[PDB]
Amino acid sequence: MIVPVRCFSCGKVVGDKWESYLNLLQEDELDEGTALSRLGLKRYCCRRMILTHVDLIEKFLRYNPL
Amino acid sequence: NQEDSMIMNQSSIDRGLFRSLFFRSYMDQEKKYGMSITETFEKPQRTNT
Amino acid sequence: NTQPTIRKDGLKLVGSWKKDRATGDADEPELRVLSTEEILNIFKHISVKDFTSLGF
Amino acid sequence: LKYICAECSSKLSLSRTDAVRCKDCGHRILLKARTKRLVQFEAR
Ligand SMILES: [Zn+2]
Ligand SMILES: [Zn+2]
Repeated sequence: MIVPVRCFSCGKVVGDKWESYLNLLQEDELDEGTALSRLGLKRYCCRRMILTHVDLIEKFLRYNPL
Repeated sequence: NQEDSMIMNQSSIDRGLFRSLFFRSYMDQEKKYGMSITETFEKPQRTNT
Repeated sequence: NTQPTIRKDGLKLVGSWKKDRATGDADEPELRVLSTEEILNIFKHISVKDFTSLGF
Repeated sequence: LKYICAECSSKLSLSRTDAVRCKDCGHRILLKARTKRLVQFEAR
């Protein structure tokens, strides 16, 4: 259930930043706050989704398909 | 919004807010009476049933 | 596949593929003349040990 | 191009009164081979 696009509030292109956020939070062990700030999401309107999105697709893909 | 009603953004709905899947299923199988006088699963013709 | 019964008439060989694979009984066999070429072809495919079993 | 069952997805292509069980495995599932046709969905 991938990261959505076009913040419901604003509509800015969101989701292209998903990989950057994931790695940045991982190899740089920064907080989300500075992470999103340097990501460039000044408004909190966008901030909510990246803050509270769960990529279920991983748990989905575990199944052997077909 | 009067009396517990509310308003929501059309544009937000467009962008995906509160979108939902919806699944229904159906049940069916053959029948036995013998001496197998049973039914079938095929497109019946107009002059058949 | 189902081997049809073979009947003899004059100098020809005919087969009756009853085939009954419909849900209904569908009593409807096919009377097809066995074209000699297909018989020759199927004979060409017989195993050698069959000849010994079949006395050839 | 007619029938596929679980985890051994080979073209079963069965027709009628033809041993519903999978040839390959003992599965009894036989998904129904999504159509070759084409469909229209709206972007909205
Ligand atoms: Zn936003
Ligand atoms: Zn199978």
